[PDB]
Amino acid sequence: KVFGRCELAAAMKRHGLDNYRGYSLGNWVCAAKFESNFNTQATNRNTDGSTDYGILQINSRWWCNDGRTPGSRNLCNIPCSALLSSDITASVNCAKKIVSDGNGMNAWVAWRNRCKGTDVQAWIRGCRL
Ligand SMILES: [Cl-]
Ligand code: NA
Repeated sequence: KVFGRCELAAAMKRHGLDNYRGYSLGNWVCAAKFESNFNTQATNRNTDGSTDYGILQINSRWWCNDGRTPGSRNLCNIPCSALLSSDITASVNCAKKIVSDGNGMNAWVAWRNRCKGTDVQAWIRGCRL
């Protein structure tokens, strides 16, 4: 599913991401925009053989099991395919664990390079939340 900007903002808010670990909603929407272009079905292979999945591009090296990333962890205890669902619940629950991991949202390269320090509130402007 390809979310609309405000549709995703509302879904994320409902799932408790607004201000989760101190990150306002705009940060999460911005991260999703640049990581997957709001597409829940996005996948991208990494050079180490792991693959990023879903709207937040969660990595199989540590957070989910895809059966093809030797010596990887499954810290979120879910098959990576669960992260591609039109229902973002799994992605959000796993993202909460990732952002609590110690490096905050810096875990998302696109957030660090394209959202961090920018006017992230603009990502939720105009939305009825
Ligand atoms: Cl932090
Ligand atoms: Na894994």
